[PDB]
Amino acid sequence: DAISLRAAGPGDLPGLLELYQVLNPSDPELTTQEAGAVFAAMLAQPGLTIFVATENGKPVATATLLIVPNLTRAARPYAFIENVVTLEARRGRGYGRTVVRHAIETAFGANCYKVMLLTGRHDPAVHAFYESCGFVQNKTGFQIRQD
Amino acid sequence: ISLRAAGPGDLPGLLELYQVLNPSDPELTTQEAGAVFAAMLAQPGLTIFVATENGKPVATATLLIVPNLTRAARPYAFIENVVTLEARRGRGYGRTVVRHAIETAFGANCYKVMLLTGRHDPAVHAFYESCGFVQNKTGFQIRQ
Repeated sequence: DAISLRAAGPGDLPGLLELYQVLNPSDPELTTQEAGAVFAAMLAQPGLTIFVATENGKPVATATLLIVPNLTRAARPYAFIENVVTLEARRGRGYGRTVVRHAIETAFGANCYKVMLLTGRHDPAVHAFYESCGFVQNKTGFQIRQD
Repeated sequence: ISLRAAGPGDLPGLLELYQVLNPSDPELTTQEAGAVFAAMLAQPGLTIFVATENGKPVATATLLIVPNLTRAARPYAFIENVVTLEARRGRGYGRTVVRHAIETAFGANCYKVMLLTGRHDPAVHAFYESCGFVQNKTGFQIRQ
């Protein structure tokens, strides 16, 4: 079909790399070959799913869901959502909302008690976008980085 | 005072710690509950760290190292479920376990280590700043 939503798989790597280049324009442009080993590890990782929205078969948005086993809250898992990206060039078409909301729904279907997300974006429009996906800005994020 | 990854025997001690963390949570055996603990021990990239005092787990933090394609395909990490037994707080156990988790992540070439905590909690935020964390990510959550 013309518009779809699915988990990523083998052949999706080139398209995903293009999205991640949009996400971080200063990142080096990894080739499909350079990225193959980590992509395979991701596909093999228990509880990790990369979701894509596609338009005419091209990935146009993505979000990664991480479901984590857990002993708190009646031993119910929790989840994070990471590396969400959409395109300039598809702004306001809803593909980001589709993929993030799908990831949330997938986590809740897996009995996660909460889904969390951290964003470093300065842009209030990004924050509003996450609220429109059902997130509430009621947690405080912390980060430490290294070179 | 020793830092190590959790193992099969640590379930009661971890359950006690998690009960301290969330006093409202329903109790768990052993099992239950042994099934999930088994899943966590089996989960790739996940480590439950404990600080032990003469054998007994007195503090814990969970490290999640996640494979990733951005930033030249460097991994990143989350830290979760950080707690120290009340009687042992202020002795540096919590700081030590958190710092150990950060160092483990950085040793695996993670470019960042992140965590989410409750809003407007001055003691907790000062604690994380004291471990080297910067409050420069905006946190979102949805619950069911």
